[PDB]
This record gives sequence, structure tokens and C-alpha cells, in this order.
Amino acid sequence: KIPGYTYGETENRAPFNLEDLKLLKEAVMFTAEDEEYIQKAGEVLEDQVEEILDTWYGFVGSHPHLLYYFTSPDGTPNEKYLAAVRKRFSRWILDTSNRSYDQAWLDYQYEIGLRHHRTKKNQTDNVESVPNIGYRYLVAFIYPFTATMKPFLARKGHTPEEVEKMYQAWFKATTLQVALWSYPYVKYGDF
Amino acid sequence: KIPGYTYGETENRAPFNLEDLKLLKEAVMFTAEDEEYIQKAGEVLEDQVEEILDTWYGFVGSHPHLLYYFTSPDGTPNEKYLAAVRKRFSRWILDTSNRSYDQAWLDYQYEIGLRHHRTKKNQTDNVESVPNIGYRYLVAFIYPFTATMKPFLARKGHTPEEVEKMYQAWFKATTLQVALWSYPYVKYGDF
Ligand code: HEM
Ligand code: HEM
Ligand SMILES: [C-]#N
Ligand SMILES: [C-]#N
Repeated sequence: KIPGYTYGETENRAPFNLEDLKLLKEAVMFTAEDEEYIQKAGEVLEDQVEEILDTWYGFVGSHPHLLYYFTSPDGTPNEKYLAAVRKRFSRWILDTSNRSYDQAWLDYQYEIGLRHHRTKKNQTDNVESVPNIGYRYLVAFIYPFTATMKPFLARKGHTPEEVEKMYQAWFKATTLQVALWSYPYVKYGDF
Repeated sequence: KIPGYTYGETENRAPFNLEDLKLLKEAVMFTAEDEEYIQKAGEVLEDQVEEILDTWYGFVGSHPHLLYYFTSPDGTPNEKYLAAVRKRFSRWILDTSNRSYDQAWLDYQYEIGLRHHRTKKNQTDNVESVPNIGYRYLVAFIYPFTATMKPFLARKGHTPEEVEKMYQAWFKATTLQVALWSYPYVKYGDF
């Protein structure tokens, strides 16, 4: 039903496993408290996803060198591409909140990294676009993504601590995932 | 006077320039407001740097797979290595606050990336240690670094907005720099 969304039906096993994930979670100070707070945040954000997506792609569309990654060769945004990616991003927000971070989760994170990278970019949607998303922007996007998310987390009326715990859990989870997605970009053996 | 600190005397021009930097600053939503707030934060943090360093290396030392990157071949921390890096980290905190982010700043960021990477790791201090810091941990460290910094920013008694503006400026600046440092790790042409 969501075109191109292949969580749990990926073709490849990730080159990282649950032991790697344990060690990476430690590097981002993610614990069981964060698991609980990310799940709570899912409940807060669930009815807000359309507006989150409009704000997020508003930012991407606000800078030509960012919108660039969704463009057709003629430099104009590929509207099919954008709309199809948007649907999978909506799922990713929910998955971050509700999935057990197990090997199927890791296999999908590897797949998402491959889809930003030249390895698989443009294949899922069968579009003609830019071959690769420069890595420098994947890392950079940790910031604006967390900044876009923060105001939404307030709105179900929660204590300041709860809201900071949810935002911080999202900052950890975002950093964790972007780190995983780096794999196909990194010189073999340097990751 | 600070061994190995070669800001402004680097051997190589960075493969990125001030136009790249403009585009990356936009990707992390860094503006002139952030320049002002990062400078303000420098004034707040200046007398606190020793304690920041003790807290930061407390975290690194708290996980064997992280402390690993400062170890001698026998698996024990190289104390010379740690102490020498600590001095340059102290400078980096101040430089983030006070340097114009120009080509000399970029050339040093390239150098810092090279020093985490196998390209130059262990050369500055002439130590025998792990050849490479896996990239996955450079990205991950954005989180704990910002989390370690946050409580220090409170303590000169500033408004909540001011403190959040300073923390957010530091989160942007950290993300920006780690993105730059990724260069030698990334497959040529994918950055
Ligand atoms: C914090 C960083 C980022 C997050 C959280 C994120 C999130 C996502 C998600 C969830 C998807 C869909 C994955 C799937 O197919 O199921 C996706 C795809 C995509 N993203 Fe990102 N992304 C990030 C960085 C970037 C950057 C820097 C760009 C550059 C504008 C970008 C542009 C795209 C594009 C063009 C696709 C489609 C890739 C393809 O052809 O399959 N993303 N992103
Ligand atoms: C947010 C991420 C990070 C920040 C802000 C940071 C900061 C720094 C700074 C400022 C230096 C000294 C640069 C110079 O020589 O002037 C340095 C060196 C070093 N860092 Fe990091 N670092 C980060 C990620 C990491 C990670 C993930 C590790 C793994 C423990 C690590 C371990 C080291 C080591 C071993 C050196 C010495 C490298 C060499 O041999 O020259 N750093 N770091
Ligand atoms: C990516 N959105
Ligand atoms: C790196 N400390």
C-alpha cells in the first residue's frame, strides 16, 4: 500500500547487527528511558504528521541546493518523487516511535542509507534525478530535523521535563539512524 | 605552546571552501544570530573548560569501545595521548566561540577530520594506537557532546531563551563541524 516501503522485506542483511547497535546506542546515550519516551512521543505526533511533513519539506524547498536532490535533470522539483518520498517519511516517523529496533529495523536503516546514497537513489520511485545526496547534508540534517520536530512535541499538553525527554529521545534516535545510514558513503573499513 | 595545535599553519588547503561553508551553514540553519550567540556562549564557558573536559572524557572513558580509540595496543588508555588531545580540545571549544569561520578555520576543520581518520590519526602526538576512529562514532558523538555542554551553559545566570539560543548555536556548530570532518571518511565524490 505505501509504494516503495519495504520494511521487513528488504533484499539484503545489513552489514551491522544487534551488537553494533548496542554499542552505537551507548554512543548516543540511548537507553530504555529513551525507548519509553520515543514511544510516548509517537502518541503525541501521530495526528500531526501531515503538518510535520509540510514544515520539513518547506525547509528543504527553501534552499535550492537542498531541493536540488529531488529535482529532474532540468532543475525543477520532481513532484512525483517528492510525493512518494513523503509517504515513506510519514511511515519512518511512526516506525521510529513504535518498532522494536531489531535486525529487521537495522536492515531497513541500511536500505534507507542506500536510498540516499548513489547505490539505490532514484530506483525506488523509478525517477530521473540527482545520482547521490552528498553526505555532508545527511549529517547536517540532524539539526533542522530535530528543530522542525521540537514545537510539535509540545502540543498535547505535557510537562516541560516530559517534552524535553521526548525531544532528546528524538535527537538521540535521529543521530543514531543517520549514523547507520552513513555506511554506504564511508570508505570500506572506515565505518 | 599547545603541542600539535596547528590552526593557521596547516599544510593542506581544505577540499571545501567558503561557498561550501555558506551552503552547509544553511543546511544547519546557522545564521548571524548564531554567530552572536556562539560568541556569547564563549564568555559563559571560558572559565569552565577544565570541568567540561573532565565530564567529556568521563563519558568517553565510561565505555570500553569508546575509550578504545585512545588505547595503546595492549588495550590500556595511552595517558600521554589523552592529555595531549585534551589540550587541543580545550582550544577547539574556544575557537568555535571566537574564530571567524573563514578559510583558515575550514583548513583546520579538514585537519581535525584527518586526525580522527586513519589518514593522520596518531601522527600528531606520535603515539601507537588504534589506526582509525570508526565514522559511525563521529556522527554519534554529536549527541553526547551537546548533552555534555548544555548544563554548563546555564551557570552564568542567563534568561532561558538566551540559554536555549546558546545551546542551539552549539548544536548547529557541532553538527556543522562534524559534517566537515567527515570528508576523508567519505568515498571520493560522495561528500
Ligand atoms: C536527518 C536527516 C534525514 C532524515 C531523517 C531523512 C528521512 C528520509 C526518509 C525516512 C526517507 C524515505 C526512506 C524510505 O525510502 O523508506 C528519505 C528519502 C529521501 N530523502 Fe531523506 N532524510 C534525511 C536526510 C536527507 C537529506 C540531506 C536530503 C537532501 C535533500 C534528503 C532527501 C531525500 C531524498 C531525495 C529521498 C529519496 C531517496 C530515494 O531516491 O530513494 N534526505 N529521507
Ligand atoms: C562530536 C564529535 C567530536 C568532537 C567535537 C571531537 C573533538 C575533538 C577535538 C577538538 C580534537 C583535537 C583536534 C586537534 O588535533 O586540534 C579531537 C581529537 C581526537 N578525538 Fe575527537 N571529537 C569528536 C569525535 C570523536 C570520537 C567519536 C572519538 C572516539 C573516542 C574521538 C576521539 C579522539 C581521538 C583519539 C583524538 C586524537 C586524534 C589524533 O590522533 O590526532 N573523537 N577530537
Ligand atoms: C528527506 N526528507
Ligand atoms: C574527542 N574527544
